[PDB]
Amino acid sequence: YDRALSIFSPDGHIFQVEYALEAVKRGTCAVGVKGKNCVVLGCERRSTLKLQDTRITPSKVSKIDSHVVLSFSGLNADSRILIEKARVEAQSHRLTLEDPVTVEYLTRYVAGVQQRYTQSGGVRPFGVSTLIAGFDPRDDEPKLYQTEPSGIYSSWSAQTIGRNSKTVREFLEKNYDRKEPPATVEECVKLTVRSLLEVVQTGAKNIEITVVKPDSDIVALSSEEINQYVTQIEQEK
Amino acid sequence: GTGKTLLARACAAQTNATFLKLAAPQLVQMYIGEGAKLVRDAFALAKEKAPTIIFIDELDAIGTKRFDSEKSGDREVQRTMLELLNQLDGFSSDDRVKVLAATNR
Amino acid sequence: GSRRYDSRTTIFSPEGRLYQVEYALESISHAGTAIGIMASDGIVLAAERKVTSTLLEQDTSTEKLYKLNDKIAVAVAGLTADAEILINTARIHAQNYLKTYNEDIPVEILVRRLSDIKQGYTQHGGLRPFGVSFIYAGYDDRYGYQLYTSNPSGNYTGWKAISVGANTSAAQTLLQMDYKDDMKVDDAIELALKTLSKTTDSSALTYDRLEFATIRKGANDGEVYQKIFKPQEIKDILVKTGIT
Amino acid sequence: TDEFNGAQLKAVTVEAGMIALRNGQSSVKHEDFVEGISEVQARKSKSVSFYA
Amino acid sequence: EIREAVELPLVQADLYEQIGIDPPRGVLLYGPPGTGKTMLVKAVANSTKAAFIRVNGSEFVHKYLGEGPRMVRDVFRLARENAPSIIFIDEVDSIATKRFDAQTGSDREVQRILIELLTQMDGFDQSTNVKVIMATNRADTLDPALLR
Amino acid sequence: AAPYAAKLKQTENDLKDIEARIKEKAGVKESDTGLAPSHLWDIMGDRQRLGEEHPLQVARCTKIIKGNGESDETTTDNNNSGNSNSNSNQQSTDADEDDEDAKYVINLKQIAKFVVGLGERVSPTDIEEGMRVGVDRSKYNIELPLPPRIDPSVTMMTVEEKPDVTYSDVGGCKDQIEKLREVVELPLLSPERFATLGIDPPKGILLYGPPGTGKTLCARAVANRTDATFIRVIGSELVQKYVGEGARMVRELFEMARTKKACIIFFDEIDAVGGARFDDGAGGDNEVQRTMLELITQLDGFDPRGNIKVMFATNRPNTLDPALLRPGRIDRKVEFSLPDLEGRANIFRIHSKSMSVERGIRWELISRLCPNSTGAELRSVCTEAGMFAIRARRKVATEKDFLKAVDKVISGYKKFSSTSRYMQYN
Amino acid sequence: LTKQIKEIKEVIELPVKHPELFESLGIAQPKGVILYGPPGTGKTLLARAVAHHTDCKFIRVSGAELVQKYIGEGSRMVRELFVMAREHAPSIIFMDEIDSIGSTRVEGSGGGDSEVQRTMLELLNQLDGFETSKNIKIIMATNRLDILDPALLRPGRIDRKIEFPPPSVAARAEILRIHSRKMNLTRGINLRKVAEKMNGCSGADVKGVCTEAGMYALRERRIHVTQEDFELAVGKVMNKNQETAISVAKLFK
Amino acid sequence: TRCKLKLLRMERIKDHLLLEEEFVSNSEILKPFEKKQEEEKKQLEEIRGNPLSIGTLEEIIDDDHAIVTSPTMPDYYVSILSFVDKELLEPGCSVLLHHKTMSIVGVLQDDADPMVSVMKMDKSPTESYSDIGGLESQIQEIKESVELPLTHPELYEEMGIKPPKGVILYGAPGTGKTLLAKAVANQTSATFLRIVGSELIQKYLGDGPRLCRQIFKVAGENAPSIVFIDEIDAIGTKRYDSNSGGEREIQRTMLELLNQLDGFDDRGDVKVIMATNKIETLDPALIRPGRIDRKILFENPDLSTKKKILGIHTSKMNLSEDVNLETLVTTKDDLSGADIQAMCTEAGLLALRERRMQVTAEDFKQAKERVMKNKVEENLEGLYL
Ligand SMILES: Nc1ncnc2c1ncn2[C@@H]1O[C@H](COP(=O)(O)OP(=O)(O)OP(=O)(O)O)[C@@H](O)[C@H]1O
Ligand SMILES: Nc1ncnc2c1ncn2[C@@H]1O[C@H](COP(=O)(O)OP(=O)(O)OP(=O)(O)O)[C@@H](O)[C@H]1O
Ligand SMILES: Nc1ncnc2c1ncn2[C@@H]1O[C@H](COP(=O)(O)OP(=O)(O)OP(=O)(O)O)[C@@H](O)[C@H]1O
Ligand SMILES: Nc1ncnc2c1ncn2[C@@H]1O[C@H](COP(=O)(O)OP(=O)(O)OP(=O)(O)O)[C@@H](O)[C@H]1O
Ligand SMILES: Nc1ncnc2c1ncn2[C@@H]1O[C@H](COP(=O)(O)OP(=O)(O)O)[C@@H](O)[C@H]1O
Ligand SMILES: [Mg+2]
Ligand SMILES: [Mg+2]
Ligand SMILES: [Mg+2]
Ligand SMILES: [Mg+2]
Ligand SMILES: [Mg+2]
Repeated sequence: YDRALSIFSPDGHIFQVEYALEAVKRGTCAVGVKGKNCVVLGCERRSTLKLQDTRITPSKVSKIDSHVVLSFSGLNADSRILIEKARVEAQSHRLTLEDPVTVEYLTRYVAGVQQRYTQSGGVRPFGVSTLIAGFDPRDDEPKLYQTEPSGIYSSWSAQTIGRNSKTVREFLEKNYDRKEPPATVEECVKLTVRSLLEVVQTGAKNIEITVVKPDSDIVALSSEEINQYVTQIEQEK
Repeated sequence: GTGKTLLARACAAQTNATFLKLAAPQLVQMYIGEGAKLVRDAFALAKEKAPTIIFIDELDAIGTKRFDSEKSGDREVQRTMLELLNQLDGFSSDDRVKVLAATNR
Repeated sequence: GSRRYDSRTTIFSPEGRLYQVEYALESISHAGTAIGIMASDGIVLAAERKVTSTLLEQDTSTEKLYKLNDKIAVAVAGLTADAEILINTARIHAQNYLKTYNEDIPVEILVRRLSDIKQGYTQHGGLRPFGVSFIYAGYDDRYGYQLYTSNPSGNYTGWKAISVGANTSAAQTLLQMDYKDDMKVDDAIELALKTLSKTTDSSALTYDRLEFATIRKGANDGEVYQKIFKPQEIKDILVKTGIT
Repeated sequence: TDEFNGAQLKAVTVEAGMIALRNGQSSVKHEDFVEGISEVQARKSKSVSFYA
Repeated sequence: EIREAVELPLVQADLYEQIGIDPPRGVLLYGPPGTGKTMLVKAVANSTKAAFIRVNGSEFVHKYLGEGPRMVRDVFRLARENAPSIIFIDEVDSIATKRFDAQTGSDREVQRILIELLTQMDGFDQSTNVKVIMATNRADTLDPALLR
Repeated sequence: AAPYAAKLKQTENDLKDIEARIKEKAGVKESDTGLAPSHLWDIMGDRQRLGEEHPLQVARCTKIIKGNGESDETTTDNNNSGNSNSNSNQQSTDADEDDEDAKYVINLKQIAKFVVGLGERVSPTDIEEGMRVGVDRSKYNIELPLPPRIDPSVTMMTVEEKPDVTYSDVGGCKDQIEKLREVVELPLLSPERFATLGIDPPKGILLYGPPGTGKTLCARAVANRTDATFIRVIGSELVQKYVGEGARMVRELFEMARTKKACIIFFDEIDAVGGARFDDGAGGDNEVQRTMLELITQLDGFDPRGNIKVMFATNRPNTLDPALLRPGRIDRKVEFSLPDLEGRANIFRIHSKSMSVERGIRWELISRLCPNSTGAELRSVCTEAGMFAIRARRKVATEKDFLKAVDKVISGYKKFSSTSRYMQYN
Repeated sequence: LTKQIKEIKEVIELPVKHPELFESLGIAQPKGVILYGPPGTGKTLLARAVAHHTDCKFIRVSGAELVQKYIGEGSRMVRELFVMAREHAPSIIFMDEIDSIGSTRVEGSGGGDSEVQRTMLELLNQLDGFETSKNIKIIMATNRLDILDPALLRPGRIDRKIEFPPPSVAARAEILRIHSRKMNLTRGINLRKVAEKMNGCSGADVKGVCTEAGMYALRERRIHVTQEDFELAVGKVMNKNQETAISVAKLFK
Repeated sequence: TRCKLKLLRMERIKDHLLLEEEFVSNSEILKPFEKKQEEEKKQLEEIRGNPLSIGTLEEIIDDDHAIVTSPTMPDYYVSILSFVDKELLEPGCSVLLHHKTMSIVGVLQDDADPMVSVMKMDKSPTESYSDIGGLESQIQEIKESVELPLTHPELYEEMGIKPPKGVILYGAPGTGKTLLAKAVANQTSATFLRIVGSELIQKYLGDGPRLCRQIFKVAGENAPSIVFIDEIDAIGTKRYDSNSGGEREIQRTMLELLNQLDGFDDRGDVKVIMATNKIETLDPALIRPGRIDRKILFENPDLSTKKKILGIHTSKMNLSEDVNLETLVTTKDDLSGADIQAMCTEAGLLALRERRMQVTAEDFKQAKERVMKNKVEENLEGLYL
């Protein structure tokens, strides 16, 4: 094939990018807040449909390395195409220059993939938007980036993407303070959980939280831990 | 824009005979075959006032003959056109009636 | 001009969305019903043929049950021609992972590979999708029996029980009211016949319109045995459950 | 005039004079007549400096 | 089939009443052109030796307005008098048209005819006459109000 | 029930009197005017009725026949043996007249033709052929020539009563406005400048551009300014049911324009009746093009057309057939495009001058924030800037109300932008 | 096909007869009723028959504009029909998707008689308001439910979808006896055996076996319908029905 | 009693005195003549005679003469007499003609058509605001658009804005697009002309521009007016194949519809409500800013908003204390507001077959099952997990 499927618009755009942005909104919702020493990406997980497994059904947040986690919102099918490249580039980094990836670098590469599919003949661009997070190796500053279909990436102190991202981000302007992150890791879990129960609702059976602490600690919380934070917050409120 | 209409207007002034100006959508008429009455009378008139020149402007309002499909057709256009041909035939005058026809299709 | 006759199968709509993947799923709702239930001692796979005739050989047909490898068989619902290709790909890939690692391929690996293949066609090439829906029954040591559905979008989701094809809404609702966590293959055999009985468009459900296979760990020496039941045992087990 | 019809060429005559009319001139000038070719033509958004 | 439709009701009315079956009333002849539709009716016109009228669908259109309906009443009245009678409308295509613009006078006059024939066909019921036989080489052009 | 019962009887009694006043008024005797000129008008109609100025049947001339010198009397004619120079001493006992100067061939509307004579309020010079004429219903004779054509009735109710929408409101002081004037306002207002030169001025404008650039705005603006006949026909209205009726609409339009001194016919939106001619075997494009081709021939004549300036306004100059767009029927194409930053600024100020605005409003900042916008979007911006004041309980606008406005109108309705699809033709 | 008689009775006959139960429940007034199945099931027959028992006008709409000269068009038939219905109320508008008369009208729209259905249905919601309650129910007759469009199959639009199968052997014997209540028989004719012989597929065909048998009573000059007349009937009508199905030929030329 | 009494006292003296005043004034009018008033009545009859022949005014000639077309076919150059005015005659108007010598003697006629009544409604909807189960803010964006400038034009001139024209009510099926339109149609009490978009394609060709232009003519007279255009989607999606003008014809109907919606007319106040199911199918010019100012969207109800839909609909019903209203919302997810209204009805219907007025929890669960099977959901979401 060789025909353009991305073409210039008489306005100033490409219609496939605006369209792709519309695609991220019709997806499920992932939230990002970083603490003083943690990233937390939590995601809304479906359960309209029932008899769905929990062990074998893939999660919304897929560990690339031992220190770089990626979450995605938009088409759940497409997602796996951006991640397959992203994992192999991380092993190539280890090979050719040594040291594992820096979060800034992986975000720039992932951006370059979506960038390319906005301008190469015979592709549409990805309808999928990432929160790519993690730690730099031998450092402990939390890093939280979000890249989007344009092929543009932005760093964010806290961010949210997917359905009702404007509604959630409004919440986060009013409770997360740029100057003083949540004082500990635990305060940071209560913030991501506090945000989700606005839009997601319908029990703690939908809320997923992955927490990363520096020095290669990836833990994904159990349904019991989630219930516990939702309950506290419901009651206090 | 190449002055086919110009050359006819000229021709009118030069021959000093009866010049019957005609516009092809004027001829089509919504009363059944009164469009045809218009063909025969205009040409009947041209026998009298002989020698003559009929100048027709357009010819895509006597359109074309290609319709045969069950759903509609327009056989109002065809009839007034087939009447035009019977006046050009041998039983009518044609040796004292010239027809000047001008079209851009 | 060539560009003049291009469909553009693979742009988005204004909704953010892929007309041709949506339509593909539309046509699989026409196709034959297939249901899979993962018991805790097997997986029962059962699918009802979309066509039937009495001159039609239906005794050695296996146009809905296809074995990918020794431990993973799938049920098919959609464009059978498109499926025959990817079944034969799958069979190449499953055998390949065994050749190079000398290890039984996990259910997860084969299912994800097939998904990404569908995924390549909605992503690029200017080609129509492969409209296939697979239900994968598979065994691995690691996670036991694993159950899975894949769509033409090239996305995979786990199940414990699921139904694709015609009458999806109807079948799905029925499974849920009955399904318990403590079920063995016997309860599963009964439910699979039974949901199919409620979605059926024949005046009574019969064996010649049923294809039926199981995978049991209750086969000897703690081994998984794939059994595609013959139509004469299906007719037998149909007398047991008292459907006919 | 290149692929003008004799109606287009009549158009350049009138157009020329209108441009004189604005200037307030009592004759049509040679400068104005050419200016009228360019006005009869649709392209009159002219340079944008992507022809330099 | 056509002898039992047309000829038989007249010669033996008594049998239909006995068995208790509805006798065939109006006859419609459909089939492509060039099958001998009209010729089969020619045969019964000699054979019955009853009255047999003659009439075309263009006997019932006229230059003056509403003088179509006045003919419709005339052919029935004549048939009733010299009953049992067969009326044949050769081509009934232009009366039984299935569409009307219903703003032109040409069409309004056929509207009036079509209701007038249909009404008095019910008037022609329970008579010694066998009702109107009519033919059309077309059959997708007819209003289904006749065909019920 | 005494307190309410007694008084209820009285209320009914009061209803009786209100009715009697009514029955007296309409019979002795309802007004139509003031009262007095409806009495006299009854005595005025008695005067008209005694006269036979009515009933006069309306008929029409088909052919002027000459009644003297044509051998109308055939007393010496037998084939061609007649003089054709006398019907006054041909074979007459008199020298003087015995027939009239002019006979004429009338056709009645019921259909019956009569050969009529010559009236006494008329001369042969006032009688034209095709002209509608009153004949006397006592004895058919032409009395009075009566304005021809009974056809205006859907070309007579589309002549405008002047709507007032300012020439100012049309955005900016653009070249695009001034181009209208070269064609319309100026040769009519002062033909003196063009006269010295001896230049016969242009006549055709094509306003073309995408939805909402103010083509229509401009239309209304020259309706009130020009002060000559403005006949605006919507061009979808040219389609009719019966084929050759549709051409008749626009054909009668030109008869009408031509009769009146100084016209501007404003053909609005000829995407309908403008389709390029093609052969398709289904039916042909015959009904659409019948009307279009009538038009074309009367935009150049086979004779000179009168003073008729014609304005075409379209959204797509690409559905239009090639014949219309060449000069000499559309002399000048006048191009309308989305404005720039200064352009967008003027239109905002032209909307905002009737609004309550603080002095803190810097329109430069919010025009910049609106890009690739129609003057019609910038209107929706102004309306929605006040709607947010109405919602907030504020009465005087803020910069803040215009920011809210710009985000909702521009971001939200960019999905629904006409600009994108329609630009492809423009 | 008795079960079906009882289902249409609930939705159509009962609310016109007494609005008082529907008030008590507070249930949102009935609307459209879709009848669907192959031909000759008597979906049309049941509509007329409900209309008789309820005692309501039966307004047949052909999807022809011909018979009307007082609308003369489909572009106001909607609302002009509702003026006439309100006068002659209660009414049951009957409208049938024929799907072989209006052949090309169906294509790309789900029915040009479902253009009729939807337009009249939109009226109906306000009719429950004009001055209390509905007096117009609408019954829609369709051959298929798959040639129906999705916007009339949605809930809160309709309120009932009655399905009709073709006859069973038991059902058949009943349908056959109705046509037999109007003509001659002779002792020794078992209606049961004629149900077996008949394979049928319409209740229409059943009525054709009775008329056709009466016509052989004429042929042989019998005085009553004999059993042998049924043997000649069944064969002839079947050969005629199956020929046109399998040759896919119509009555249209 | 005395509340009635003060009105009795004002109303009697003022009105009865006026009645007396008319009686004297007919007589006084008589005097300069000898009988003016009672003779104007005898003259009117005399002038007009009997019969009066109806004609149709063909064209009006400015000289107090007119060309009237009797439908019997002779045309006439008549005079215009008393009891008429020449701006009360417009081309098309019916005239009353003197039989002996034709003259326009009047037109007191109603001149009403059944063609206009099709456009109009006769109405008292069941639909009122707060039968809307939630989405309160959306009500107070629609009410700010349609209903509010009739109540107060004062706000909009005080601000100096032009009052917003046109609304497009779009979203998914079952989000109550028709339910809002009728709830506001009840409150406003402005002449609410209704027209369904499908009637705008006919069986003729060219009748399109003619029908569309007739809507807005009625709408214009009866100002202020609402013109509600229900599912203007149907004309773009479904071609019925009854129109001989084809795809071409439908496109032309669109174009007259653009001018009649705004254009050059400077007609009355006409709010337009346009229900549609997809706004990506309607012609972009048709929907473009400054002729459709405000565009409201509805999307599917929430867990709490479904509770509101249920209270308003279960309220009419007779109920048991076994009914747990709340468990009918938790079981039902991602279902419309249309489904909840059909669910109450379906429960009551099962309860009408059992021959009791009660509605039990079991008739509700039974009803809940059956309505959920019938909806066959989206393939829009089959991409996603
Ligand atoms: N060769 C020429 N010499 C002089 N003037 C010309 C010449 N050709 C065209 N013109 C001028 O251009 C004007 C417009 O062209 P005209 O309408 O006569 O053209 P045509 O090709 O017969 O068109 P159509 O088929 O579109 O009716 C003429 O009226 C004439 O004044
Ligand atoms: N079976 C037949 N035997 C002999 N001649 C026949 C037969 N069938 C038809 N023909 C011949 O064909 C002729 C034409 O047939 P006829 O006019 O009866 O046709 P039709 O099908 O009713 O068509 P139309 O509508 O064109 O009149 C007959 O006059 C006759 O000569
Ligand atoms: N240039 C402008 N300056 C100010 N207001 C503008 C401008 N252009 C348009 N408008 C506003 O937008 C309204 C709608 O645009 P208008 O109908 O005049 O335009 P058009 O380009 O002929 O559109 P269409 O053919 O799509 O109907 C005008 O009535 C006016 O209120
Ligand atoms: N949000 C809502 N709150 C309350 N009732 C609602 C709501 N949504 C739907 N309904 C109920 O469902 C009924 C049917 O919906 P309605 O006909 O108003 O829908 P619509 O969105 O215009 O759909 P379509 O375009 O498919 O006709 C209403 O009469 C009302 O009783
Ligand atoms: N169920 C039945 N029992 C008896 N007669 C029947 C039955 N169904 C149909 N008929 C007969 O067949 C005729 C034609 O059927 P009709 O009601 O018009 O059919 P449909 O809409 O099913 O095509 C009926 O008028 C009736 O005489
Ligand atoms: Mg014939
Ligand atoms: Mg416009
Ligand atoms: Mg020409
Ligand atoms: Mg049907
Ligand atoms: Mg609706």
